[PDB]
Amino acid sequence: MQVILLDKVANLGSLGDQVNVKAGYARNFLVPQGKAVPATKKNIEFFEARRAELEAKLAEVLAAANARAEKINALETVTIASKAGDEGKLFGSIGTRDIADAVTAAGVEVAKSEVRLPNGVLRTTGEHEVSFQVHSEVFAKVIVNVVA
RNA sequence: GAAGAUGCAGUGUACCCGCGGCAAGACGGAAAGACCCCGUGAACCUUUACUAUAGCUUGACACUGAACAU
Ligand SMILES: [K+]
Ligand SMILES: [K+]
Ligand SMILES: [K+]
Ligand SMILES: [K+]
Ligand SMILES: [Mg+2]
Ligand SMILES: [Mg+2]
Ligand SMILES: [Mg+2]
Ligand SMILES: [Mg+2]
Ligand SMILES: [Mg+2]
Ligand SMILES: [Mg+2]
Repeated sequence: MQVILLDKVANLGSLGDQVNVKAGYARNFLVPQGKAVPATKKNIEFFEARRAELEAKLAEVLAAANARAEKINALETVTIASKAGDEGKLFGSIGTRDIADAVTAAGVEVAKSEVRLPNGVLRTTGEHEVSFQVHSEVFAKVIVNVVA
């Protein structure tokens, strides 16, 4: 399948390219996500005349991602509370939904999809390092404090 | 004598007709022998008979994509 990339897609190419992908890749991911469109005469010529304004829509989104990230980096540490045993080990756990709400209430608004807990959910009291991904290339960070 | 005769030949016996009884024969009545054979007949059953086939199972392609390592 021939498609026209509407953004930077890693391992594929940059905005405006014309690449041959497997049909399933385009059908179930690139096109529904908005990352590409089928390379039909119209699209090709329309995207050719309509290009530099998308290049300005991308840099607007990339900067907006840079601005929200600096705010997340500005919260530094966010404390979360729960119940635990005496050995500090939680009975339940701490996932994305409640880390996101914690950062939301602490100021910066983050969705659960942006949280990236590397070592899974948090199941012990103390301080852990979680990461945030607000853009496909930028990456924020936050120290999370878990107390009983 | 189609080979076990009321009906043919020879011969013997025998007036015509009921009724109560008995079953030796009319190869008695009943059912186009079920046994046996035959038909290039039938059915259902069996199986390492033949040919197929549901099912079960194998791989290729499609629905079906992204990275990295070897
Ligand atoms: K006579
Ligand atoms: K009799
Ligand atoms: K035959
Ligand atoms: K039968
Ligand atoms: Mg005689
Ligand atoms: Mg009498
Ligand atoms: Mg009697
Ligand atoms: Mg008889
Ligand atoms: Mg007969
Ligand atoms: Mg037969």
